[PDB]
Amino acid sequence: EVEMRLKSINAIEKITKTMKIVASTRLSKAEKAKISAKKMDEAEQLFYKNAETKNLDKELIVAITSDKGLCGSIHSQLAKAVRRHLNDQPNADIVTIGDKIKMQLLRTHPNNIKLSINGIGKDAPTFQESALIADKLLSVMKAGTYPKISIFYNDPVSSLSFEPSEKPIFNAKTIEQSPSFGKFEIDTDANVPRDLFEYTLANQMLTAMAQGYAAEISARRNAMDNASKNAGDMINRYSILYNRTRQAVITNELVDIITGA
Amino acid sequence: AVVGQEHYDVASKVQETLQTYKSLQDIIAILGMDELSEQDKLTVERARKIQRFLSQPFAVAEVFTGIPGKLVRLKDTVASFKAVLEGKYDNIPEHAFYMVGGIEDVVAKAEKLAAEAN
Amino acid sequence: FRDEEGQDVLLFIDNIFRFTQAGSEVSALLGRIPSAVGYQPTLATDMGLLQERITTTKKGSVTSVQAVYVPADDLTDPAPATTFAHLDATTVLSRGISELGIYPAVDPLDSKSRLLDAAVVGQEHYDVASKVQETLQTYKSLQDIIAILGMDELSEQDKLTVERARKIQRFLSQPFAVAEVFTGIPGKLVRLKDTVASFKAVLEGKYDNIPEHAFYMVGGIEDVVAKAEKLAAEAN
Amino acid sequence: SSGLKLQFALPHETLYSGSEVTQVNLPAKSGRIGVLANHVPTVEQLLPGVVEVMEGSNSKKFFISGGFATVQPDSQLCVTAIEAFPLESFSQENIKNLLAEAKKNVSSSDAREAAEAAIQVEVLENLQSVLK
Amino acid sequence: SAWRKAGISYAAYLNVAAQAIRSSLKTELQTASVLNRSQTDAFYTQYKNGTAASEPTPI
Amino acid sequence: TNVISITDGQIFLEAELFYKGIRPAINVGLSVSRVGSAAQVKALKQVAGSLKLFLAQYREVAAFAQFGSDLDASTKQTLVRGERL
Repeated sequence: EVEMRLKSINAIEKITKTMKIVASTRLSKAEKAKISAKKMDEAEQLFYKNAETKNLDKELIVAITSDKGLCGSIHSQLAKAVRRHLNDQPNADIVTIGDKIKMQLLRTHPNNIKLSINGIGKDAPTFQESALIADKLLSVMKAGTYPKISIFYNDPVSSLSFEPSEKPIFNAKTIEQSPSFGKFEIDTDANVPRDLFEYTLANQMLTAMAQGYAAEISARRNAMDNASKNAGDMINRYSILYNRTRQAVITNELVDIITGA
Repeated sequence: AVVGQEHYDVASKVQETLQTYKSLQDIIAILGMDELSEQDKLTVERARKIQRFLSQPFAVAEVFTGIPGKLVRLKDTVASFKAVLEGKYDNIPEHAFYMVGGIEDVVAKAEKLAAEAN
Repeated sequence: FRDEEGQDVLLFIDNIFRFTQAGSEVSALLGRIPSAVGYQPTLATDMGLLQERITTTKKGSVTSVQAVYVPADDLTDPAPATTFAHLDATTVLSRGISELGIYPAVDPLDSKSRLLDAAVVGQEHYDVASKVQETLQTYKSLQDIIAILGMDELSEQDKLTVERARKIQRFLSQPFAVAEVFTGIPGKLVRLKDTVASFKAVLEGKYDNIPEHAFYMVGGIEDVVAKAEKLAAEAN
Repeated sequence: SSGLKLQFALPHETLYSGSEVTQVNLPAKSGRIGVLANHVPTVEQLLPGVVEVMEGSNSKKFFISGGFATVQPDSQLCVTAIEAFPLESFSQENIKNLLAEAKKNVSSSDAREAAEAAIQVEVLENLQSVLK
Repeated sequence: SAWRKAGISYAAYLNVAAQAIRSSLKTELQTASVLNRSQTDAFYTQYKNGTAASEPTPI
Repeated sequence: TNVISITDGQIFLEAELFYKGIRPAINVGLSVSRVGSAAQVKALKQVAGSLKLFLAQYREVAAFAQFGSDLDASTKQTLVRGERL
């Protein structure tokens, strides 16, 4: 078990520890970015609850995830959430961002999905890529046609527990008219309905993807901590076994010396 | 100079794939199969397919395995394993290589499982 | 030499592991039914008879520098542990350090000394040794994250510590007057006070701008700046 | 409420969040809007330009690269932003002029790229005017 | 100006504005975040019912 | 243990590297040559010093090669050099 012990101690324990450490270093930067974007997200949500723009009564599904390869349970949780949403309505053009979520959508509803984007979860989120993705989504898929747009992205409460929080997207139809659109002065010639629709489609999706990256790397830290605990207890029990076996060598040499000599 | 250069290369490559599988056994076990590089995952899948392909029904063990004990010629095995190593059968499920002989048996089993599963 | 001459002498055991192996061996030739440790029943008796005889008597002092060979870190066997019980200061020579370039190979963090305290070696000496050991411990503690992540993201204070630790680690390698047949570099017989002063000066940051290669395979800080000039001339 | 609680936020480094402010002159979609206290609620896009924020400090030029003139009835104006503008460090002419000339030279691409090139030229002219 | 009609979209307007702000600045202002903003590699692909990947064109 | 303690050098042929196709699979991590560069061609010694340094670096970074994550550029270069060697 010498090779097994070696591959347990220096090939799945210490490097997993340092990879959890680099995950935490990424977690700090992504938390800074997440709070920075959550500033304008909180502003937008408080404005929207101040001016109710709920949409009444052709659906869009946006699968937003990083490039991490199923770090424990975050990707399975997102897959089950999108599966439940598809069970609610399987008639939406699903757009997938990432790789693991992309293949999950492929294996669940290959017909519904019509757009996939790769090379996104390389590092911490950037605004330019998110805005370009939003432009492409609103151009080729025409998100304005769908009254409701769903964005999937996990939310960690403090460190560990995650939920598939979804934020509604308001289209120009529900901006040009709303129960409380008269509170805020608007310019008809400025085409502010469509402008605000595109602005929320950009900001909500960008911060959703930033929060999804933060939750993905938090779940990565949790999964690598679980793997570290598994390595630790496996190493403890196998080191007890190693001591037992190496002492059994002493018992064997004792017995053959007192029998032969 | 004994079995031929192609046979030697095929044997070395299959040994490489199976050794990668054995080395990454623990990585798949508790670290996570999905938490792996694309090339390593592909090599692991190829090694698993090869290990399933190594199974061969025996005529003397027909009552044991439940499959007729067909035989495979050395050239057929070399060609089939060379084709498998090239990735021409990656989409085929691993269970198709279970308890089969040549690559013809592999494709027949794949077709039959696709028909029965739909 | 110790008793009649009344002078301090230097006992050098070539390999204590080979001594206990030969004791168990001669036990194997004779009856000597192994009971004490498993391979030699007498091992305790003659082992204590040997080690106990090196003693700082009233006539003189005998320093016993024994070399312990561990085969693939066979610490489970009682033989290396028995030698671990006798000694007071260790000078382990782990191969990995020599593979990096520091051929002396002595591990700064694993080579402990019983008399390494401010009361015996000195307040300045102990402080310098402890600070150097802490810097190198931080070096190998952050080496894993540097390898898996990089250098830029590391904090500036930790960056300074790791740079100083690299410089100190290069400084650890010293020319041996007995190694000229393999290296060709003349040996450097440094002094303990000179060593402490040079290490304190290097750790203080006065020589942080000097490249790490200057401290490599040299003696004093004057040799450090000499090699710095030599490598500057060689590079350009 | 007395004054305004400006919430100046950026995806990389937020500037203000519920901070006291006197004038938040910002470049509206049509022009620029002056906000003093308890301004009328409104929602409207902002073109790039200087977001003049008068507070207890000295003059503070804050060129914006995109945002909304979203004002609450409770005077809690929230000017979203993307890129910050240092008071003196950002002001440079050589690199800006060289980039503007290069983009004008490479502005003869297809119509889809031509619209982007024209908008980039106009925002570069806006930057040049902001430089002062 | 004509982003809604002649241009790509409003999101393209923010994209070009942010790119101009980040690129047309001082040398010392091109920090790591500016480098990430400049570097874009969103290779979007148009799938279909049969998962027919059209092309991973750059963003 | 006896033969290792007797002979000056111990060339380590372990089956794990052979199964990896190193062939003859000399475990440079465990292989030891006490004579070393003393009995070696001077050009061979010159190349072999750097070769041993690079293999030592690769061995102490080889774990990340198995991991294959987002590694540092210098570490990636060292891993590539080690695997190529």
